[PDB]
Amino acid sequence: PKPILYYDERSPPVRSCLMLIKLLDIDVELRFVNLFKGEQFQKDFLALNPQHSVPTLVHGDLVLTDSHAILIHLAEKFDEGGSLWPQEHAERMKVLNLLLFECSFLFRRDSDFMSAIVRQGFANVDVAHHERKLTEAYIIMERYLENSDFMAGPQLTLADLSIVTTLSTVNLMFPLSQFPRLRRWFTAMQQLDAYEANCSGLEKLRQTMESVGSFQFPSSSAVV
Amino acid sequence: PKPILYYDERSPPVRSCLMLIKLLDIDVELRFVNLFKGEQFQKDFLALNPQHSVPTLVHGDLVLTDSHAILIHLAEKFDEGGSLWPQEHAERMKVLNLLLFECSFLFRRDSDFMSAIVRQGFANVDVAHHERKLTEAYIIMERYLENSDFMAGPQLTLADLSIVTTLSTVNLMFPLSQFPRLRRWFTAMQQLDAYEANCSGLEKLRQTMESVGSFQFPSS
Ligand SMILES: CC1(C)CC(=O)C(SC[C@H](NC(=O)CC[C@H](N)C(=O)O)C(=O)NCC(=O)O)C(=O)C1
Ligand SMILES: CC1(C)CC(=O)C(SC[C@H](NC(=O)CC[C@H](N)C(=O)O)C(=O)NCC(=O)O)C(=O)C1
Repeated sequence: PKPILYYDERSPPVRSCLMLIKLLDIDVELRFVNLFKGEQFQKDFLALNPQHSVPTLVHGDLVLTDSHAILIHLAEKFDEGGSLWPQEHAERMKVLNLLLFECSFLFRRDSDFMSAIVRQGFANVDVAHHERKLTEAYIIMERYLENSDFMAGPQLTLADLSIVTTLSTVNLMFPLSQFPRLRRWFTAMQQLDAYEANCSGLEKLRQTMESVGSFQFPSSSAVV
Repeated sequence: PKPILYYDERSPPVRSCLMLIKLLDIDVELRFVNLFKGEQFQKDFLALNPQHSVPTLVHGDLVLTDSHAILIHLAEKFDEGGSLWPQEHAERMKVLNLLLFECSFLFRRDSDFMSAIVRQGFANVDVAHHERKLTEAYIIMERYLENSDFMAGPQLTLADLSIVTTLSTVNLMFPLSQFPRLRRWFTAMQQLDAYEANCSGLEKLRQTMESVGSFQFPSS
């Protein structure tokens, strides 16, 4: 039975799942949930996922409500024995650790910045505060990449897919000029065919945020 | 060599690891990092974990910087064939999904509330706003418990360990009186021998928060 993905492509964690789906050529039914219209509070969706969040995957009787679980599940099912979710324990733990960095640190900070803009309007956000928090994330990722060309090791893993969608979102606002390894990695990611799955949603998010927040991102910032 | 855990027992994600260490009889070397003194920014610790967070586990050459990775790693190395981290794919994914709920939703919201107290003082926190956000988490967990005695199924898993430490922390402020499944589950968790590993740190957090936030929890 084909997996069903409830999605809003503006969302970075949704885009990571879209990227994996494209990378592994997985047949998935897409069901759109417009977050800015509050459709995630529809009684049926709420009953499916009380966290009212996307992505949400329905695959048979399995209901997953977090991009990182979805990434791992899809890797184990459509890339069984593969290197995206490595077979060797230490390597798999490294990937898991970076998936969790994306959730706990990078996404948390980007979400709190972007959500502030949605709630308060850009002109009323302490942008310098968020610049510091997100620059700190850039410095961390630069440190990770000083040892390897991918986030969790020498090969592409789920961690790269998870991190690149949020990094691309942070970089709508904050430039990467001071971060040579991060620039190299991001450019490499942009060369993947799977990266196309990031584009529509990133641009939609850009346009949506500028509308709701009443501002423009500096065009010079985004690496393209 | 044996695992080294950098820890501050006030931290909910530290306490889940302490619970697992007790549950599985794991021999670990503990190293205290006092977050309220900013010791997580000490040069050597920062070099080890640029996220300046606890728990951090060093196990040989493996450095883990997230409690959920630590729980999974320790279960895989020290509890092969156990039920805490089920080997059947669907069951494992359910546990993983709940671990990620704890990280992404429950802990995020509790951390935001508690940090607001630290930074603003309790008297200056929008408590109603946080009560709404955290009560929402209670509601969600009440739902998760509808078909089973534990968070991820009929048996105790890593998910319960991760969730109970944060839930016990939210419960410093907000009672479980309206949530019968959740209150039943929390009472059951408190009966586990391993839950003793949560006690010291929870109380230390209560005391630290009340001092730093210039207030007293209702539960105090
Ligand atoms: C403005 C912005 C960027 C704020 C956001 O946080 C997002 S992402 C959409 C959000 N999804 C999650 O929070 C899932 C995070 C999990 N850790 C994961 O799946 O990895 C969401 O569904 N929000 C809806 C809601 O909370 O009501 C965004 O898209 C907009
Ligand atoms: C005031 C309070 C409750 C705020 C907190 O957030 C904590 S928990 C300590 C914190 N640890 C993490 O943020 C790890 C979260 C990961 N997702 C995980 O391991 O599961 C921490 O180290 N903070 C220090 C810092 O950020 O500088 C707490 O203890 C105090």
